[PDB]
Amino acid sequence: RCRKNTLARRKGRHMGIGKRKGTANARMPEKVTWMRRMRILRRLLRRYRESKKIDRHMYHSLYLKVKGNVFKNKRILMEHIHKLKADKARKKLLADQAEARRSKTKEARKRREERLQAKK
Amino acid sequence: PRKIEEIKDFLLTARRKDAKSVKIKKNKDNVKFKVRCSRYLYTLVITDKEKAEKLKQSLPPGLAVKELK
Amino acid sequence: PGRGAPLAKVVFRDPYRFKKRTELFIAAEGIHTGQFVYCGKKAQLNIGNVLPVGTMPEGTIVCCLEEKPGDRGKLARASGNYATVISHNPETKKTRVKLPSGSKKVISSANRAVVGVVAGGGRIDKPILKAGRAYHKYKAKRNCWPRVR
Amino acid sequence: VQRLTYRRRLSYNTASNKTRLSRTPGNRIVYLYTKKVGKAPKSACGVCPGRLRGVRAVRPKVLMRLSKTKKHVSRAYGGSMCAKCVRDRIKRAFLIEEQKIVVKVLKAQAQSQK
Amino acid sequence: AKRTKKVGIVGKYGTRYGASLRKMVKKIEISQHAKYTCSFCGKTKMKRRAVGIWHCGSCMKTVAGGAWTYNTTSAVTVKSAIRRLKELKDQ
RNA sequence: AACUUUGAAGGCCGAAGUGGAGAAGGGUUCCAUGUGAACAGCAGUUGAACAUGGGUCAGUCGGUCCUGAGAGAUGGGCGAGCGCCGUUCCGAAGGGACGGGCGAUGGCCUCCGUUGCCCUCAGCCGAUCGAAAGGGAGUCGGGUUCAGAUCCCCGAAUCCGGAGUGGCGGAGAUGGGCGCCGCGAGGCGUCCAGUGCGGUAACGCGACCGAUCCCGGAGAAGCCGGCGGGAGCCCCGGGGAGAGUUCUCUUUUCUUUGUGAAGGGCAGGGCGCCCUGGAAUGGGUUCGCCCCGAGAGAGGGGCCCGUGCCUUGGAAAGCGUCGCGGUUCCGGCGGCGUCCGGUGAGCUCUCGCUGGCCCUUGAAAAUCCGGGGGAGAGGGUGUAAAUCUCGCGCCGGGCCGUACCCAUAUCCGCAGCAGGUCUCCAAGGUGAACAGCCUCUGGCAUGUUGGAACAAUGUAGGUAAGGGAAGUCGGCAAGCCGGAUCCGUAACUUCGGGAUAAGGAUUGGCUCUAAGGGCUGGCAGCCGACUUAGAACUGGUGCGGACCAGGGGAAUCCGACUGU
RNA sequence: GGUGGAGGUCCGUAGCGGUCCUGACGUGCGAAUCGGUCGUCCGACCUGGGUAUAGGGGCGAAAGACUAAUCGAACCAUCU
Ligand SMILES: [Mg+2]
Ligand SMILES: [Mg+2]
Ligand SMILES: [Mg+2]
Ligand SMILES: [Mg+2]
Ligand SMILES: [Mg+2]
Ligand SMILES: [Mg+2]
Ligand SMILES: [Mg+2]
Ligand SMILES: [Mg+2]
Ligand SMILES: [Mg+2]
Ligand SMILES: [Mg+2]
Ligand SMILES: [Mg+2]
Ligand SMILES: [Mg+2]
Ligand SMILES: [Mg+2]
Ligand SMILES: [Mg+2]
Ligand SMILES: [Mg+2]
Ligand SMILES: [Mg+2]
Ligand SMILES: [Mg+2]
Ligand SMILES: [Mg+2]
Ligand SMILES: [Mg+2]
Ligand SMILES: [Mg+2]
Ligand SMILES: [Mg+2]
Ligand SMILES: [Mg+2]
Ligand SMILES: [Mg+2]
Ligand SMILES: [Mg+2]
Ligand SMILES: [Mg+2]
Ligand SMILES: [Mg+2]
Ligand SMILES: [Mg+2]
Ligand SMILES: [Mg+2]
Ligand SMILES: [Mg+2]
Ligand SMILES: [Mg+2]
Ligand SMILES: [Mg+2]
Ligand SMILES: [Mg+2]
Ligand SMILES: [Mg+2]
Ligand SMILES: [Mg+2]
Ligand SMILES: [Mg+2]
Ligand SMILES: [Mg+2]
Ligand SMILES: [Zn+2]
Ligand SMILES: [Zn+2]
Repeated sequence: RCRKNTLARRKGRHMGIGKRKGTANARMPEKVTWMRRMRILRRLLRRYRESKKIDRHMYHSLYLKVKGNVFKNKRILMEHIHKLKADKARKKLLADQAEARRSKTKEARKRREERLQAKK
Repeated sequence: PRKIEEIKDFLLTARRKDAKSVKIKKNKDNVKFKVRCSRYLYTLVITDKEKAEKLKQSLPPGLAVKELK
Repeated sequence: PGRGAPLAKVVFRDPYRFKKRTELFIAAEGIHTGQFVYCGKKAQLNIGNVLPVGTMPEGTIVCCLEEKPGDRGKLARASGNYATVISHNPETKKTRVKLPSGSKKVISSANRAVVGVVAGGGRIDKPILKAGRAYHKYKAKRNCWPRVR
Repeated sequence: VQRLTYRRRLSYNTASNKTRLSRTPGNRIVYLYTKKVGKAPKSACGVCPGRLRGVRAVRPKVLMRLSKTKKHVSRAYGGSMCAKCVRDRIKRAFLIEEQKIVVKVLKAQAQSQK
Repeated sequence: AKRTKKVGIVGKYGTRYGASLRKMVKKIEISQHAKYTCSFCGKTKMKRRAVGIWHCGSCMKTVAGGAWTYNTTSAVTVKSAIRRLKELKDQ
C-alpha cells in the first residue's frame, strides 16, 4: 500500500495545497536549495575551467556572479558563457585585425626609413 | 593470527618448540596450514594442491598433524 | 576568572640554581608575548618593566605598586588603574604617590611597581544589559549578587 | 530492528562509556567500547597551533608499548619541537652569538681608541 | 541590502533594554568584534579572546590591550609620557 | 475453574512503550518441587505466600590507585576540661638514591647481589581520607544453565610485573690500509676506525649505550550553529530458501540473505607539513567563511586517524531450509545457500573542519612519554664486549561485588497506594516533527472482582430549532478561529516591533505538461531523486474531511522586560 | 535581490512548573492526587551523586518561606 501510494507521489500526486502541513522551508529548505545550486554551478565553472573552455579571469567574475545570485540554474549560465564567448570572439577578431593593420603600417614605415637611409 | 608468505618461514615456524600442533583445512580453491604456537596461530594459504601435497610430507614427525574435516 | 585584568606567565631564569622559574605578573596594556620584561634596580624606564620608585623620575605612570617593600605588589592593580609619583625625598628615602582613589600616600622609595596602566581598561564603560550578564559576572567571583533591599 | 543494551553497570552516557556498533559472526549487533581518542604532542615552544608529525597520536600510557622510533622523529628536538621552530632556534642561537662577537670586537676597538 | 535604519549589532537585542542603553552598547559591541590590523604582521587578524587580551591569527602573538578596544587613548598618552621620561633620563 | 495452563479469535501499550537493560535502594524477593492452614480487601488448581532444596565462578567488568569541592592528623596556638582552631601557618618535617673507599658474609669466593659505616647528591608541600557517572594499561566471538555468563567450556588474543647462570635469534657488526702466499677464487701477519642507516625535506627503516638535573607534551577540557566523511537502522531494483493469499487479479505479500578483538594491506577524510616556483588583468576557495611575496594557484611528495573494504582469525563455528539416524542420554551427521547493486537536508552514534558567545574563558593529581645535556661503561680486531623501547620463548597476577526487581506488584510513601525516583537502546505509514492516530518486534489482560437491567441525582463526553450574554459579581464554562500556499496588514513606537495584526481566496481524487541533476566518450549514450509551478476532467461545494491546530479588535491602571 | 543564523526572541515535544474550571475527589489513588485548559522549553534552564553551612543557629531573586508530613524559633532526653 505504501509502494502504491509513493508511486503516485513520484508521479506528483497527494502533494497539493491541501495535503501540506509544513512550510516551504520545512519541506524543502531554501538553505539546502542554495547548497545544491552552489554545488552544481561551482563544479560547472570548475569543469569549464579545467577543460580549457573558460579562462581564470572570466571564471573569477562568473564565480562572483554565481555567489551574488544572478543565475537560477545551469542552462542560462551556459547561455551566458556562450554569449560571452561570442562577444570575446568578436572583440578578439577586431583586435587582431587592428593589430595586424598596425604591424603592417609600422613595418612599412620601417622599410621606408630603411630605403631612405640606404639611398642617403 | 599471522599469515606467513613463504614456505621456508612456515617450516622454520613448525620446527620451533612452541608449536603444539598443525592442522590442514581443505576448502575449495585453497589449502590452509595452521600451526599452533604459544602466542600466535600461524597460517599458510596455498592455492596449489600439488604444492600442498608436497608440503604435507615435509612436516616433522614430532609435530601432531590433524586433517580437519 | 573573576578578574578584569589579564595575567601574564613571565618566565625567569634563576640565578642560583639551574631551573626556569615562572611568575604571574599583572599584564599592563601594551605587553605582548615574546617580550623581554626586565626587573631590577638598573632596569630601563619603559612599559613592561618593573623598577623601584626611588629610581623612576617625576610623573611616572605605574601600577601594581607595593605599599611596603617586599609584598610582591598590592596597590593600584585592578583593571585600568594606575598610581602616579608626585615627588621624591632623598633624606629618609620616601616618595609621595597618589592613588587612583585620589589619596596622596607617603611610600618608601625601596619598593617597586610595573610601568603603565593595567590592561582591560574601560571595562565599566559598557553597561551590563541583563541579569544573565550580571549573574555570570558574579558567579565566577563570589556569592554577593542577589542584593535584596 | 535490534534494540540493544550495555554490557557494563555504568548506564550513563559518559566520556568513559563511548561506544560503537558492530556486527558479530553470530549475526547480531552489539556495542564495542571505543578507546578514548589520543592526540599528537604539541611543540615545546608554544607558538605553533598545529601538532607534531611522525608521532602516533594515542593515549599516554600506551606509549610504554610503542617502539622508540614510533614516539619521536630522528632529528634534534625530535618529537618535542617542530622543525620550523627548530631551524629558527638554530638561526637565533647562531646570530645572538655572532652579535656578541661583534660587541666584543667593538669593545676591543673602544679600548684601542681609549 | 540595508536591512535596518539606525540599529546595527544591537538588533539582536530586539525591543528590549532601552534605546539609549543600546546606543551606548552599540559602539563598544562593534569595537570589540571589529578585526584590527596587527602591528607585528600587518594582517587584519586581531581577534578579542577575553577582557584585555587580543590574539593575532597569523603570528599567534597575544597582546595585552584594552578591554573593548586594542589601544586605549589613556594608554597611548601613558606610553607617550613614559617615552618622554625615558628620553629625559637618557639625554 | 470467569480469573490456572495451552490453542484459536478480537483488542491494547503503538519503539520519550505496558518492550529489552542499568545506578540508588531492597536482600533471597531469582529458579525448581509440593501445599492450599493464614495473606494476595471476590476466587484461585495461581503468586513476590508457605515448606524443602539450589543459584552470583573475572589479570581484561567495576571497586581497589589518584585528586576535585572539601574533610582531617603532626608541629604550634587556645582551652578548667572532653577537646577546639589551624593544613603550611611561631617546625632540626628526608630514612631516599648515583658514584667512591673500608671490613664482613653468599655462590665453580671468577664476578655480582645483599647489608654495615664514612664521604658525596637531592628542593618541593605538606601524614592521611575524599568520585562503583571525573582521570585510570589491558577481552572478544560462539556454545552451555531450571537459575550464572566480556566470569563456566572451546577458539582467538591482549596488559602489567619478574626474567640470576641471561633461554634462542637480530641490532651494537665486523669494513679499510700496508706487507706476503696463491694463475686466480681466496687465505695469514700488523695499524687504526666502528654507541646504526637512508631521503633536498616534511621524515622513514626492526632495534640503534647512558646517570644527577632541566624543559616540554599527554592526562587536560565550556556552550551553540553550519558542513563533510564513516558506521548501525530505514528505502528501492533484482537473485535464492521457507511461509501468506490465490471464488478474480497479482514475475505478488512476510521473514532472512552475516563475520568480533588483535595484526598486515588498501580505500576515505584531515594538515597552521616539506621541495620547484614567483602571482595585479589580482587569483584560489566555502553553505557561510577564509587564504596569499611572513609565498596563492599548478606539479611532486610527507605525516595522522584509518571504528570503513580485503586478508590472517574463518567456516570448522552462527543462521535459513531439506534429508537420515541415536527407540534414548546427543556443541548428532550430511546436501545446498548465506548473492549483485543504487540511493537520500532521512533518524541515531562517532570523527574531522570551520565559525559564533562570554564584564562566564570553561578542573587537578596519579601515571606515561619525548627531548637538551654528557657525569660514566665497553673492547682492542674477536669462539668480541658494554647496551637493546626488535622478533620470539618461560612463570605469575592476590582481595571484595557479580542472581533478581529497577516500577501502575520486588525501592520510598503504614499497602500489590492513579504520588515520587537518576540513565541507555529507539522500526513502517501519515505528517514539519522524537506532536497525535494505526501497525511490525517485544509485552499484557483493562489495572483490590464478576453477573442482570439501563430508575432518579451524579462524573466524564456530546448535540440542540429561533434569539445571541437578555444568565451571572464577572463571557465562569463551553463554543468560534486554528495547518499550509497566494495577497494584504493599521494606530503607535525605544524604528528593532506590533504581526500569524486585522480582512480575503484556495485546499479532494485522477490524467498530463514544464522546470530544478550525476557518470562515460553547446553533442551523444547510460542512470538516479525528491520537490515547485501550471492546465484539463470529475465527485450531492466536498476536500488542513480523523488527528494535529492562535478567537480577534479598541481603551484604562500596575509592573519595563526574561526570571523567582 | 540573495547568503548568514544572532537573540536572557516567538509557537511548541520531552523536561521543569502549577493559572483557571474556585471541575473530580474530599471517612479519597493520595495526611496535597487526577482530567482538560495553561506558564516556560538555549539560558537568571532542569537534574543524580559528592560536599559545606545546625537551632536564637543556618539559608533565603525575601513568602517569616524552608530547615526530614514538625517552623513568628526543628527534633530527642533531662530539669519535670
Ligand atoms: Mg535563510
Ligand atoms: Mg543566590
Ligand atoms: Mg569511572
Ligand atoms: Mg565488520
Ligand atoms: Mg617517527
Ligand atoms: Mg522495564
Ligand atoms: Mg527486564
Ligand atoms: Mg518465581
Ligand atoms: Mg482474598
Ligand atoms: Mg580539626
Ligand atoms: Mg583515595
Ligand atoms: Mg572512580
Ligand atoms: Mg600551494
Ligand atoms: Mg557453515
Ligand atoms: Mg643526546
Ligand atoms: Mg545482572
Ligand atoms: Mg496495582
Ligand atoms: Mg491510544
Ligand atoms: Mg475498564
Ligand atoms: Mg478484569
Ligand atoms: Mg441554539
Ligand atoms: Mg441554528
Ligand atoms: Mg448583564
Ligand atoms: Mg474561558
Ligand atoms: Mg494589536
Ligand atoms: Mg491616564
Ligand atoms: Mg513582571
Ligand atoms: Mg526564549
Ligand atoms: Mg475544587
Ligand atoms: Mg463524596
Ligand atoms: Mg483504583
Ligand atoms: Mg514561550
Ligand atoms: Mg554561627
Ligand atoms: Mg529562591
Ligand atoms: Mg508579614
Ligand atoms: Mg520561643
Ligand atoms: Zn612551533
Ligand atoms: Zn601578527
